[PDB]
Amino acid sequence: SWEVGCGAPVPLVKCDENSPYRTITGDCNNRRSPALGAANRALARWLPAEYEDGLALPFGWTQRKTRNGFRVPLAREVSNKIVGYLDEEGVLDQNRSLLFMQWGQIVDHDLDFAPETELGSNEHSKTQCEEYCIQGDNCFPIMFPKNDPKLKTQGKCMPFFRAGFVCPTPPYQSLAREQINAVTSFLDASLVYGSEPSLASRLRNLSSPLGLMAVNQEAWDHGLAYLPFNNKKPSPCEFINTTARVPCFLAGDFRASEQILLATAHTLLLREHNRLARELKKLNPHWNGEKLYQEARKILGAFIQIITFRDYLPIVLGSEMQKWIPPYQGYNNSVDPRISNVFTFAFRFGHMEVPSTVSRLDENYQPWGPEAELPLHTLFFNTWRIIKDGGIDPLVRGLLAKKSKLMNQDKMVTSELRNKLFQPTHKIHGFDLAAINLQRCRDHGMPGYNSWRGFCGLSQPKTLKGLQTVLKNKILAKKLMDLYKTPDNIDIWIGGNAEPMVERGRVGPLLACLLGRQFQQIRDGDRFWWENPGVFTEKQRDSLQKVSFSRLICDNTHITKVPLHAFQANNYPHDFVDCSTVDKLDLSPWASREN
Ligand code: HEM
Ligand SMILES: *[C@@H]1O[C@H](CO)[C@@H](O[C@@H]2O[C@H](CO)[C@@H](O)[C@H](O)[C@H]2NC(C)=O)[C@H](O)[C@H]1NC(C)=O
Ligand SMILES: *[C@@H]1O[C@H](CO)[C@@H](O)[C@H](O)[C@H]1NC(C)=O
Ligand SMILES: *[C@@H]1O[C@H](CO)[C@@H](O)[C@H](O)[C@H]1NC(C)=O
Ligand SMILES: [Ca+2]
Ligand SMILES: [Zn+2]
Repeated sequence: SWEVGCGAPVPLVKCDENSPYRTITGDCNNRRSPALGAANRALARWLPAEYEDGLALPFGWTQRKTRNGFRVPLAREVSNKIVGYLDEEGVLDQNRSLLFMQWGQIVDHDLDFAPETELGSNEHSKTQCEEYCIQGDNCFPIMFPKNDPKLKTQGKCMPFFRAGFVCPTPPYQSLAREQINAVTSFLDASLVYGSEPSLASRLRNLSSPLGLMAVNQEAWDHGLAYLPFNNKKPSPCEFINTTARVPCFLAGDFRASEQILLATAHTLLLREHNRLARELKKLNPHWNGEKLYQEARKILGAFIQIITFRDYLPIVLGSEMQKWIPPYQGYNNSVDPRISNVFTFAFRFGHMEVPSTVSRLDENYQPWGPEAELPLHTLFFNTWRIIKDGGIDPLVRGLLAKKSKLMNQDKMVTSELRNKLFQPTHKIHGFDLAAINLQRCRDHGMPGYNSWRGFCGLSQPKTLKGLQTVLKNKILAKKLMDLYKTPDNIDIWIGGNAEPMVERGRVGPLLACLLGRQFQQIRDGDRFWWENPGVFTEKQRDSLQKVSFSRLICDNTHITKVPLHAFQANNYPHDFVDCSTVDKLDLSPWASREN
């Protein structure tokens, strides 16, 4: 045999079998294989990697090297010809609120992060990749096709750096390149608490013995907490407005400030931790700071699991929910809890749910000021519009009262993401998330569309007419065949997202299978699953059943009118109720009596 386990990075396996709490790293969840689902290990491979050279070079790397006898098309050409649209009229989801998109991003950030390799530390190819567009080592530029308007305004390419991989990064390894998942595979609120001990400690308030998370000491939201600032430079949140000079937030996850509504959701979760810790200190004044932090952390982890599996997944997977995620039957320590490489592209279905604008609404759910509605691209790495423009409440009202974009075969990804994406150290609102996703599919050695159809027990179309039948769309099938020449070569991100959505769902059959399998494993493979007997008491579980995003908003903002079903498209005032009528989380079952 060859390398049975290349785990030289993070070899520290020091497990307490008795602990009623998760580790921060995710180590020690599975007793027989304690690294399973831990952060900073390889993404799982459900199918073998597919590289040009068998090992590490992406398809599209070598101009002369075909995939199955055809050249792979430029990611940006696919983006332009298939993914782009002009007309935002009629593109909204009539039955999903903007919170539906935003929770997807939150769950995805809890589960997976494959950060770009660190070879740009005092290196030219940081700006040289950008400046000269020369492919090599970790520089894998997204080249513009001849007719691209960006060729006219932005030079020859968009910079792109290859993802980090296991058995460290600049030299070779044991057969095929395996990308890293930097966060815990468990649905465990690692995006609030961190997946590394250093960060996890930095986020905590170790001054008081109250188990609190650190809060901003420079700004308040009408007396409610902000995340602390990340005081490190250069800051993209300062870069986008050097007058306001408001830094990015420091959260459990590196990406928290990528856009204003993600920063908003991270703010609600932090507030909820501190709220729970204060309630628990009342019930149990004898609990020290560590106990308070762990108990509140464990409740917030359960909150995220319940909203996700009870409220979110059913309205993503539709008819496919029951097929892939049956009712819970307890912890199965034979299940692989690791996030798969392909899942990290499957869950980018959210890219097609992001609409072109964000609104701030007032207490009557009416436009907040004269520029209430803003273009999404102005809100990438934007914290100043929170600190200096009315705090999170107006944005939270927009998350409730405004709609997700609907996935449309003729209108896939808004130009706000497809032409105006901002990336840190890049200085322009000029990147293309769709092109980045296609390039990253290839970076990660993804098997093509038909390999995944076969994995999912679905038909593998070989001809234009077969692709038309699967996509229920003759013009989309023709564009994909003109670019890819065979459905075997269609990148998984675009192939999965091209399929028409399942009934009562928001993804097609291929994505429902890949997502459904992953979420089944996330639940069944987790020793700390909230509903696993022993994790919580039966009385605690009865209290936890009553959690809602609506109550989270009521408890952690000055919003007093909320819908009961926050993921549905809700209109004010008909679909909104007073917070008074909304079930609370009853923490009385956490009262701990020794005497
Ligand atoms: C305005 C909203 C959003 C922005 C600005 C955004 C931006 C990005 C960026 C820049 C990446 C990295 C691309 C790469 O380097 O390969 C990414 C990755 C990703 N996005 Fe989004 N995204 C948004 C919404 C969402 C939503 C709604 C979902 C899910 C429902 C989602 C799921 C993901 C996933 C799973 C990844 C891969 C994470 C990893 O393993 O590294 N995104 N996003
Ligand atoms: C950068 O941030 C500043 C600081 O908020 C923005 O200025 C505000 O700008 C408008 C003028 O268009 C005023 O009506 C507001 O009342 C200002 N507030 C303050 C405190 O100055 C500015 O618009 C931002 N610029 C960019 C390009 O984002
Ligand atoms: C820590 O909590 C104490 C106790 O309330 C508070 O006064 C202090 O501001 C907190 N510090 C941070 C950084 O949150
Ligand atoms: C536990 O997981 C294994 C591997 O997926 C599977 O064979 C078995 O059916 C599972 N156990 C139960 C009780 O479902
Ligand atoms: Ca996690
Ligand atoms: Zn207020």
